[PDB]
Amino acid sequence: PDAGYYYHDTFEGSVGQWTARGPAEVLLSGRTAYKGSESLLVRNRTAAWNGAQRALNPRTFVPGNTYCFSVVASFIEGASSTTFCMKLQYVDGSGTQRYDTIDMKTVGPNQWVHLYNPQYRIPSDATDMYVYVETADDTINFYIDEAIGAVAGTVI
Ligand SMILES: [Ca+2]
Repeated sequence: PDAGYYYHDTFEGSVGQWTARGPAEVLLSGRTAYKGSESLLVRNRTAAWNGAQRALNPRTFVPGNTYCFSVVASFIEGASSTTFCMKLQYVDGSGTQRYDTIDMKTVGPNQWVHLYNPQYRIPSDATDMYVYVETADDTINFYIDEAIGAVAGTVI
C-alpha cells in the first residue's frame, strides 16, 4: 500500500507491469510526458480495443472491493479528437470475459486528460483481471503516464 498507492507507474526508465493489449506495442517514450521526462507510448493498434494493459493481483485488488484508479493520457496526431477509456477486463463466474468501464474522457490533440475513478467497485465474480486503456473508435498512437491503482477514495 503507500501514500495510498498499490501501484504508481511514472514511466521513468521502466514500463512497470504494463503490456500491450492486442497486437499493439507499448514502449517508453521521451517525446511527451505529463510528469518527469518519459511516458508510455502505445502504437501499432489495428483496432480500437487495442491498447495498454496491466494484470491486477486478486490478493491486492479483491473482487467485490472498491478501489481508486487513475491515469493521464494524451495523443498528438491521427485524429481531431478521441475518447480515452480506462477499463477493467476480467473473466466472470460463467467463464466469460467481460469489459467494464472505469472512466472515459474525450479530448483533442496535445492535451493531457485525467482518467480517474476513486470509487470503482470490482465485480465480485471477477478473475484474471486487467486494467486497460484504449480509445473508443480509432487506432491512434497515444501516450499514458502516472498510472495508479489505490485505496477507495484516494485523492489524485
Ligand atoms: Ca513520466
